[PDB]
Amino acid sequence: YAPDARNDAVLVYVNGQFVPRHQAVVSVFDAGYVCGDGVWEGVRLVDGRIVSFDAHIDRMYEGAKSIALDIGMTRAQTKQVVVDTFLRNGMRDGAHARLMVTRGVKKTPNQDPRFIIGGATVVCVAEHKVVTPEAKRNGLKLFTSTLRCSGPDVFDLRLKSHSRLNLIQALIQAIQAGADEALMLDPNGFVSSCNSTNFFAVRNGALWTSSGRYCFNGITRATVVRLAREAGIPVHEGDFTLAEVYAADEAFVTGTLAGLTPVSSVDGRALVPLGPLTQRLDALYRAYIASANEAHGALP
Amino acid sequence: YAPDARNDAVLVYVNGQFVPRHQAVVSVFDAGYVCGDGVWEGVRLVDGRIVSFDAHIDRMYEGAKSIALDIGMTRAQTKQVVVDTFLRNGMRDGAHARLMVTRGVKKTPNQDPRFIIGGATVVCVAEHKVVTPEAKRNGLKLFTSTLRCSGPDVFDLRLKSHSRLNLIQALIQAIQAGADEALMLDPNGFVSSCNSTNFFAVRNGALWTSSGRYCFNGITRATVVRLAREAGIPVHEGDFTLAEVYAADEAFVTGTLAGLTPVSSVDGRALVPLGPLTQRLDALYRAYIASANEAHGALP
Amino acid sequence: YAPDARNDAVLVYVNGQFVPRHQAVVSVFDAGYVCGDGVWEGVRLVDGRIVSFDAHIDRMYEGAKSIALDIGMTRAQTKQVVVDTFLRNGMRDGAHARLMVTRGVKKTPNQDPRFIIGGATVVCVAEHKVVTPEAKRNGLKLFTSTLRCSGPDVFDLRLKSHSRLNLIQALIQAIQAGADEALMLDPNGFVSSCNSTNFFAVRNGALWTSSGRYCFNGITRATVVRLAREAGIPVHEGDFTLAEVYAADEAFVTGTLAGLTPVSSVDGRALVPLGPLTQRLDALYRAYIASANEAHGALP
Amino acid sequence: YAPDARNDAVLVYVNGQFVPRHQAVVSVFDAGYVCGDGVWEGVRLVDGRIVSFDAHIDRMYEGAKSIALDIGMTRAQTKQVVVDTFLRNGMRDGAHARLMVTRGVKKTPNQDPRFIIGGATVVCVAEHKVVTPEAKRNGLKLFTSTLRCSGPDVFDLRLKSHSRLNLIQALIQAIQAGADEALMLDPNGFVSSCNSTNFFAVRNGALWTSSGRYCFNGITRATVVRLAREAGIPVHEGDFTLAEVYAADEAFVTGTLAGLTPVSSVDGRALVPLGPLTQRLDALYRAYIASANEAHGALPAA
Amino acid sequence: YAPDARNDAVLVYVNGQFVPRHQAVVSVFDAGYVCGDGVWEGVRLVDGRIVSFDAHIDRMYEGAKSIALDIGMTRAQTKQVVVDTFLRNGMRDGAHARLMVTRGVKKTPNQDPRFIIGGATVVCVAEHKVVTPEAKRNGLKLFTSTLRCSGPDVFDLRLKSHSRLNLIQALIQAIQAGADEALMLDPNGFVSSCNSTNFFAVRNGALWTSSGRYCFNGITRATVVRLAREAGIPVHEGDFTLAEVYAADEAFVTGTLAGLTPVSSVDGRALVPLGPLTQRLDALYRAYIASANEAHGALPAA
Amino acid sequence: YAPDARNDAVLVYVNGQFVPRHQAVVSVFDAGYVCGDGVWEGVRLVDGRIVSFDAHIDRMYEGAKSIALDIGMTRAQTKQVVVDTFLRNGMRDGAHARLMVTRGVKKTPNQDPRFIIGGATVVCVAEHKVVTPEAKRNGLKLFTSTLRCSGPDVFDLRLKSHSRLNLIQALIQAIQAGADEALMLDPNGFVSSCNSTNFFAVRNGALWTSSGRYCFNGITRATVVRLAREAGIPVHEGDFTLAEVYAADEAFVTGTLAGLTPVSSVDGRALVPLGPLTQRLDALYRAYIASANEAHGALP
Repeated sequence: YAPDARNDAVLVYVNGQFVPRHQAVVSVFDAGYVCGDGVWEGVRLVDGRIVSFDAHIDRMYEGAKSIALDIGMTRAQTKQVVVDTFLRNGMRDGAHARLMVTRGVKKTPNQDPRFIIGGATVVCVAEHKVVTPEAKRNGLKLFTSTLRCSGPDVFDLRLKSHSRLNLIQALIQAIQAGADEALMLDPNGFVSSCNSTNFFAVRNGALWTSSGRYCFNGITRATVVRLAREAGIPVHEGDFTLAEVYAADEAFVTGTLAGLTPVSSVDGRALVPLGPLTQRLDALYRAYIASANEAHGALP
Repeated sequence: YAPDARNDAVLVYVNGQFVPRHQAVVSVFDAGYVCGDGVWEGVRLVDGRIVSFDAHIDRMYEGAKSIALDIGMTRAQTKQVVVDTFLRNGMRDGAHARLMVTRGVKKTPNQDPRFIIGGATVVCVAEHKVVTPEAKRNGLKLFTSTLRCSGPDVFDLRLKSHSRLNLIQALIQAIQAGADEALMLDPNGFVSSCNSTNFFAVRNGALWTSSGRYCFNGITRATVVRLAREAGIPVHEGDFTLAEVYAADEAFVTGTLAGLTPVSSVDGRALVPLGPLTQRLDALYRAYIASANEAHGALP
Repeated sequence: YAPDARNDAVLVYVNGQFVPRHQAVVSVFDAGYVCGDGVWEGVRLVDGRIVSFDAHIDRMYEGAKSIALDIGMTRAQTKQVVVDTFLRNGMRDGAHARLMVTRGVKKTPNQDPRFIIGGATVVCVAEHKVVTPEAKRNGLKLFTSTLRCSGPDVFDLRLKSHSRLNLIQALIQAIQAGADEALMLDPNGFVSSCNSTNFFAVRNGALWTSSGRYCFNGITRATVVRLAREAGIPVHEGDFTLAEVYAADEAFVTGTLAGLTPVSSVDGRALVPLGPLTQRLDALYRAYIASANEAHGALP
Repeated sequence: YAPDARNDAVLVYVNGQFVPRHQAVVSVFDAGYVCGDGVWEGVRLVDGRIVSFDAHIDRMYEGAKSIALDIGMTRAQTKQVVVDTFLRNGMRDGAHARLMVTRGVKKTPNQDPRFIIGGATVVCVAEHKVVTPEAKRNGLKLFTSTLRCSGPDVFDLRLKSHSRLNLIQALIQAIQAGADEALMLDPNGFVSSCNSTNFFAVRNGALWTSSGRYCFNGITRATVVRLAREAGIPVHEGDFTLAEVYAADEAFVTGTLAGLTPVSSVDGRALVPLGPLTQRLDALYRAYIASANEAHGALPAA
Repeated sequence: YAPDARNDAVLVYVNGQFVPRHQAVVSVFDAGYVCGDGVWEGVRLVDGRIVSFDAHIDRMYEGAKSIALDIGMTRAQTKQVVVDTFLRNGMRDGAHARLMVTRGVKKTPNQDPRFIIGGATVVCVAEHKVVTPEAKRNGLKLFTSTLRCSGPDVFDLRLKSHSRLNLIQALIQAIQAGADEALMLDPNGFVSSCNSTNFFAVRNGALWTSSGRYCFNGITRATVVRLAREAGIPVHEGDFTLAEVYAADEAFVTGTLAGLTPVSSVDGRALVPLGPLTQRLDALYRAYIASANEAHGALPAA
Repeated sequence: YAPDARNDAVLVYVNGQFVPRHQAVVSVFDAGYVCGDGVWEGVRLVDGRIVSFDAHIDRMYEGAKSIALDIGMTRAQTKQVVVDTFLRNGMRDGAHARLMVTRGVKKTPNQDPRFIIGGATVVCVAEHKVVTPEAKRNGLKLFTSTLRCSGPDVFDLRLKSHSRLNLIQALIQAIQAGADEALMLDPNGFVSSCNSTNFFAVRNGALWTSSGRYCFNGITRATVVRLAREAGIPVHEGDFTLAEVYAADEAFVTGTLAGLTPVSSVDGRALVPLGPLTQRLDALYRAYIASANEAHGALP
């Protein structure tokens, strides 16, 4: 994400006030800081539209619901927080907002979610975040961590939460292998996802990606699958192995921030970055997020 | 933990400064708040000695090491932070300190642990925390959550971390069952631990507790096992079932904060709280933490 | 399922004879009583027709086959036992028959299935069983037990057997949570079924239910899936989580006895009982069981 | 268990009454028949003593407790049921009693354990059951079933219950392999137990048996381990494999009914039945069950 | 595979040379012999065509790629090895070639795949292998081994490798049960495959086979599924149980060597061999392998 | 293991004959080459004694027994093959023999073990193999592969077999991470062993190593455990984690070929090679293998 001096003077939304980023703060009694106890969303602003905005806010509401966290706001109010954060920083384009809603402040740090004073802590950081396509062109080195995605009875990886050491530990190992991102296997040993992005492989003209049973169900992921199906591109959504990845023609990772990022290697096995099907899906994706489809909520 | 107006005016240690608790804050760019990315310790102050102090600080150093987090301080400096926090609030007794060390502030929120400006964020909250023995006498209702302790390849539960939604989710379900705390099973179905405390059962004069393979290895836990062995009390450290708990004579939970807290029921099956062996071990425990054993680091 | 004094004088089929309910008995040497060793079926009589009758009898024959149990009767003879049980109690409507076929009497209690004198014990209990729709309207509290559905290499839950402590133990825990029925997870942590009924959730106008890989594949379940597809309702058969359940709009359970029973809560998270799609499917189901249909067996 | 015509006329205890075996019956509404919903115990009478009697009754009370089943009786009363069953059939020796306590009768068959009329159904079948030591000498063929012991969160195998299709299905497969009993693996693939007995192997003059974390913790099992430790026979309670079994010098199975029964093969691999250590442990066991030990309950000389 | 004296004098391809079968040899330093470290393929010659030839060669190249093994040859060259082996033995029909490519010779036996002198060892054994349809008619006894298919993070069973003790051990147990082949379960307990062939069951006029997530994805398997779908025979690729197998009307196993082989029993439960749907699929398969389809590679009329 | 031109002219034992290394061959019909179907042993010759010789031969006999492979030889005859291989190459010291017994030649390649003509193929390769202690001093980089040790119902890793792609695949990944050897986890996630050697860690003056339930139970491993207990060093055989490894003071790997080899890093976390306890145990081991001891077999 290619740097920008405007990032240094962005205003941050904190419980209704707009604060210089150097002074944007939360209490050391906040459930987020203490316990990792909240949910969050990343949404990208493209030519005056927030990409998949309503989808992201639905997901936030579902994730909060799953950990019995009261956002303290209607869907409309939650969206206006994001809209006002972009507006306050004069952003219409090339911008990314992180919306963080943590459970709130506690009289004393504990795990019990009932003992909360006020309501949810709401933070929105909006920044200038444009991927310089030298990063697109070279792509990512992936290493398959020894650390596994969890089953939902242990920790549901569909939740976009403030408790992220599970993923960070996978990343640390991949970095120590000389890589940029971690590929993770599911509890059965099949390819699941990456530590911060979803994972796709390309094999004989077809797009392969996990079931999503044991990883984050990214909106970029679901859009890319949808565009592929709509374009008549065969999709295999289900169980595949490292052997199938190693013999793949192409691969890429997805997320709101980078979009489609090519993979140049997995476990040291080279893949041509920006193969022909990655390019085709990339074209479809960028067309979709830059279009007047109102899945992309219009900025006031 | 029976309330105290002195709690409202405690000074909090934050990166070297002492701050009123109403104004003790960390950046919304801090790895703790964003990612749940740090380690912590609770230590109890008893008659001018910090209980098991050196043990807790060793554990912190090991946990930080496991997630490649630089505390940025020697063991001596880390202890002086705690000592000075107690000292600054005029505490010699009936006090508990939470020491929180999060990875630090980032230019932009991400998972990558390398992109850190300055070093570790260090917070120490010291409070007046005395359990009113009406809480001892009645004990806790436990419910066995459907949510499981993880294996170490998924998320090592020996780590005392800022990523706690795994445990909090277990708690939420136990509360909805009408209970106070959650009992958790290991991935094989055997009794592991509670969501915020360790778990013991008593059967025919013997103390039963998990292997600790799949839960937090509490210092209170290890002290209680040690005192029991030293007193000739038979200990079974290993795999046991809910059936064995349900047929138990007594049970209790351990942690720095409450010490030994009796259990009055598990899954609705009554147990006499403060049975005769809980009382005996409780006597030994309190004697140990109030003694001039220098495992209890002496306050300057 | 709301009382009727005719229940006290029903005749029970026992190995070819019809016996007063207070005198209907099996030997203490019977494999059913000793070992839980048999299969059973519940079939409902509606307006002169046995609902899905041949489906139930095929299932019985497959289940018996799986545990190498010789029913001792043709499909025709098995059906006539049920038909004659209804007939003997003058039942045309609002009645339920339990058909129990246990392995038989043994010289001595053991598990060896070959040491059997005579054939299968065959019992049929028919009762007057109408759900008073105040039970429909208020619905069930569900609690997700810590006890799991098994895989087929442990014990295949497709079998409708006399060995039911696996399910009853899940129920006992849910009752102690203040609930009416137990929701059960599969060995991978995904929602599977209830202890005595199959489980559906409703989310965004679609119906969600397990794969059935790890639970009882109820005929009511399969009928409701078919009716939903018939009526243009999207159906998602597969792996879903407690998070997805907790965010659902409606939920209900299925079985021959109650039909569709709404769910009022799961793990303490409230759901409005008799939501709009539960109503719709309930209407379709009742129409189906009261129609002439070739799936239904005619009473003479 | 080598046959005896007296078995045909034994009286059976059924809720306080003593009934001819041809007429010993339970209601078709009983949770035992319907749901497999009860616990049971087998106890052996040897020379006027019920072997390990209080241990069996403790186990019953714990197992009942685990499925929230009220036996309806004190430990004393439960024992008298067994004692009276032996007494009523004039049995002083060479006899086995199966005590079955099911949850009771229900107004309608369901799973809900609350809706019970009366109390527990209590049945006690006592029979003349003496193993003719030609059965000892030849021993059992074992086959390792594909069907697995469960973990405790699925179904705890320490419970001696009326729900036995889990074990029966393992047996069915072993019989179809030409064997007499099923060996079962635990969820991790280590040797656990047999479908109706516990399992021991002998290797390098030491005794090997499972941890018991994933199988029935037999009283015969616990006695054999204790006698071995008392006698300086090395005993290893823990995880071992089929490879270790296949290389073993001897093996045997334990249970109240047969005592120690030698194994003649596992998965087709021959083992000499009644090897030297099986014999030695067998001698110790029989001496123990024929002793005046206060683990054994006195039968009245009545 | 019903015998033929010509098998005794076949020439074997060994790194470019054609050698009498009595003298076809590899070094004791070869990774294949030492470590089980190679991939292989079986291909069948039918009326001048190598059945599914390019599919087998694709699979080999993927499997080699998965264990970072350099075959040392283009796809073209690899095919010519097979073609020349058939040609050298004057085989136009009724013949099977096993192509074995092991990692090569090492200066010293170790696991490290880098320290290799020369390239891959390439062996091709072609034999006369025609199944006498008395073997078709009677079919196979299956026993479900206690030994399990692995997940891909333990050992991926899609790889056709020189490390086969995992499958052989399942076979050993099934033979000791009186059977001919082993049925294996997946890590979750569902039916996966057989130790040397894929597994199908027939139930209510539909064909059932595993997902293939936990077993060898046979080309015969994939062909049979495709022919069934093409013909409007319902096919269910997914998880099913032993209970479903035991209640099945028919079953069969697939592989390049035998084609479709009926099953006469599973765990002692009899199945009529060559049931009506097995026959129909068998007819379709034989027609397919005897067709001019561009899936099949031409053998020179040389 | 540092080169010697005598290796080029060693004679190899092949079914009773002694053959030049360049001409030592097995049939392409041999179960070893085709199927990986055999067992092997490495034994080291030190100052006229074969280290732990009878232990290795007992192990071979047990492994063969487990896969129903008839060695075709008494223990005495098996040993004489090794002894004669050493003798024929004039080796008294600094030599290693690999004894390979594969199932034999088959009429046709298949997996069925009964279709064997003649008996076991027996091969013995003896070489001059001295570790130049610059290899000792620098030690090994370890990477924890994503590929797991199996349980015994999948494939028992106590067996020293000719089917080694399970271990080699773990190695390939570790090499691609920039490491020398692979650390492997057990099916529960705990540290098990290395791909070709056993694994120890040192923490606070104690030695830690796996239970051996899920890996090769090396003779060097058992010797080092025994020497440690002999020398008053606490030994912890059981389940431990990557976190515990990462915080360790030292680590090393064991095997007949190298003896004790220090570890310089695990997953990129540095460990000082030849720490004080590794040195101590290394001294004890070398003393042991150079002593007269009854465990050692005398060369004639």
